[PDB]
Amino acid sequence: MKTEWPELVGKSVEEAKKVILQDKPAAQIIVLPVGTIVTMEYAIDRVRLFVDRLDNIAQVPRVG
Amino acid sequence: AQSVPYGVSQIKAPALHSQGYTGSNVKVAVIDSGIDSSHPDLKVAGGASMVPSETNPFQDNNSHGTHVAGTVAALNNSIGVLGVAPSASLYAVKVLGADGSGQYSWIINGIEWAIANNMDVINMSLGGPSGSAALKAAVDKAVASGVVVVAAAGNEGTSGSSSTVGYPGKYPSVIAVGAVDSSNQRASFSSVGPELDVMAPGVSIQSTLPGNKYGAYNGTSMASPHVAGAAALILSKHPNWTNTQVRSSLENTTTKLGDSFYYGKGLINVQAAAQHHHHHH
Ligand SMILES: [Ca+2]
Ligand code: NA
Repeated sequence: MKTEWPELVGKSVEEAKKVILQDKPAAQIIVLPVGTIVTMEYAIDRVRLFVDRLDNIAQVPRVG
Repeated sequence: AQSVPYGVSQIKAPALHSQGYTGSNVKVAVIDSGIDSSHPDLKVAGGASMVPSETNPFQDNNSHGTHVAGTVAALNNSIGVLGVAPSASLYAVKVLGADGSGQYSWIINGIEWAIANNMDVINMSLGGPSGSAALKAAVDKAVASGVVVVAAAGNEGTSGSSSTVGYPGKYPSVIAVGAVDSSNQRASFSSVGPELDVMAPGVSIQSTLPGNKYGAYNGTSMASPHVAGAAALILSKHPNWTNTQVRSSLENTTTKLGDSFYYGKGLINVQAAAQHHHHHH
């Protein structure tokens, strides 16, 4: 079971969503700015995508 | 009937309750997504919002701050759950919006509010992978001012020999808390590193949720408020102990688990922490 997507760093947020939904169709994807502080609960269904100001992925997406 | 979540028992909070200590008159800031003050199992004493588009700290549009708050201080009554420090004075310091995220300046403004309002304990069930000088300065200032500052270690799991503890937990002035389950096994998501200080229950933790609900959440976010709550119990039994002393009491009385890279000093034990003489069990 794939739970991290390091190959998505530097891709567009669009491609990241498409790829993650192929691997994990029920994923609850939330897009947030990189460099923010976030809650520290672990939600197995969630994948946060942290984006830079250009809307490219700036951190390795993972489940949680 | 009220239920006592397993994690409250696991850290030996009931031993303090039976001695008569429940966190009365200790001010605890939950720096988070707000707290639903209408929940009948919470009493919110005050608070402030640093989130520009969500100005009411007593409205929690995410749910996370309310769950964290109930682990700290859900009321002792005949309903719901029981908090670690059910008489604590609970403050909703809203620095995260509905989506779970906040700007560094919002978190810092919340820490400054906590200092200015004489909070005894801050819980930050929150984090990010980078620090900033201004963030470090805010937590250091809160500690210099006498506040016990507790934060989630992070949910980054392992990464070889690298530390995966996030900020502000990773700062020396902050107690970074990892997560174990009811068997004292480290949760697989729990961050690791020499900055990990102690562990507390963070798997399937039942607590309060907005709109008079309850539910089981997972995370180092869930572990941190067991330790913030423990700090409030300790201070209610020893109101002149400094933050330095509260911190050492919790560190010096843990039940040691595995290697400190993965478990820090082990599971907190607030019964042992709140005695005068401290040792590990
Ligand atoms: Ca209750
Ligand atoms: Na720390």
